[PDB]
Amino acid sequence: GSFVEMVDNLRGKSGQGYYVEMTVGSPPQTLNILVDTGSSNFAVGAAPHPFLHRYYQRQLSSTYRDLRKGVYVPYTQGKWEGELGTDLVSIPHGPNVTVRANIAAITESDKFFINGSNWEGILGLAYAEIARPDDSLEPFFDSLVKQTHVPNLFSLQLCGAGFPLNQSEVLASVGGSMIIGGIDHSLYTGSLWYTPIRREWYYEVIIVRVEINGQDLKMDCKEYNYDKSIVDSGTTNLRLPKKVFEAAVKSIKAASSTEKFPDGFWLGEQLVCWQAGTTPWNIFPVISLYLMGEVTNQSFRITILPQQYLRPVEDVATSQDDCYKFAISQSSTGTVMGAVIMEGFYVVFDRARKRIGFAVSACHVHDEFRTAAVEGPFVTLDMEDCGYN
Ligand SMILES: CC(=O)N[C@@H](Cc1cc(F)cc(F)c1)[C@H](O)[C@H]1CO[C@@H](OCC(C)(C)C)[C@H](C)N1
Repeated sequence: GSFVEMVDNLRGKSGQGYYVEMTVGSPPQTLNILVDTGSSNFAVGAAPHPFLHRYYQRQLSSTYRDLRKGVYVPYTQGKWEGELGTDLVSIPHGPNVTVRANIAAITESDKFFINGSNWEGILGLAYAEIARPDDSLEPFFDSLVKQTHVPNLFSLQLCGAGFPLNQSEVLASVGGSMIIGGIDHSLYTGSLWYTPIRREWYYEVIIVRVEINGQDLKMDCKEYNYDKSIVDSGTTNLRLPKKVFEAAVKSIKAASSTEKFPDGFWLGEQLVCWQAGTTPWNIFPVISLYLMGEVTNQSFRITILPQQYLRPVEDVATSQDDCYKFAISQSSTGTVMGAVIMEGFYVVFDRARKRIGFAVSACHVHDEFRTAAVEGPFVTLDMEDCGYN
């Protein structure tokens, strides 16, 4: 472990998002910022909102620069409108550097800020191609690398607790690590396996095979990447294209058929509860996602447990029961490897070598019988044909 200053610098959870502490302006204004690999805009609340306890005050920053331009970002459900500008930015539990970066000062928003989340802004870590208004708005990570000696790489260890946490427990507990400029070897076990970044827009990857308890889903691999497959810390669930979702749910139901669950559970709408400590993890199957490797005709696999895809939630009666929602859902915008997936792994965003590394997380939730896995190599032909165009 050679990045001690950055270890344990995250807080939060899969459902409301993981955040890092940052400061903006002169003198520094402290804000909690959502770490999002599924967007490319750095934005902060800059006007009072019922869910914000603090916000960026441009008139109190002597280093604030007005870009005199409007900006709008529509997300999956939420959205915001704001005003573009620049300021000095630092990450207290990050590299010991200050950079001048673009900041969208949020003036209006709908279903963006989450009550009790503890975050007041969003750090879009993806590439300029998906930045709004357009690709001329340099994302924060690009500015950081260009202005400093920080290597063009970041890595994320998201730590799911495996049980519910209220707002107060979230504040008090460590939610993970964001290592800026390096790979901290204390955050994972086993080997790091790398998948290519197909195109620099979202963090786009190629899934070449899917298994449920070792049983091949047997779909044309193009289906798994229709119309794209992305790694997104800003999305909670594992989201699958409609056809893949229907086939995966049918297979997960058949594997867990010793117990019957209502349709609302499988639709990700209603919770299922079990008496304290009796969740039957063993009846639920493991899920393997095979990803294209860096060597020609070579693949590797990442394997998750129900401890990853069953999201802990507090009971409607707040009882001693262990309650969960099914964290797999349909998508009409391709595969999304969200926070519940990422929680099983140490993920290295190697922008310099246009590749994503995965290793078993030192903080993944498991039992005495099974663990999450990263294994290879596998001989896999015609992998570039799995890519949708
Ligand atoms: C749940 C969701 O919308 N997730 C958000 C973050 C976010 C987290 C949050 F807690 C509250 C939010 F309102 C927003 C991700 O950025 C998504 C947005 O859509 C896609 O990106 C589209 C754009 C590039 C932004 C135009 C891609 C799947 N990444």
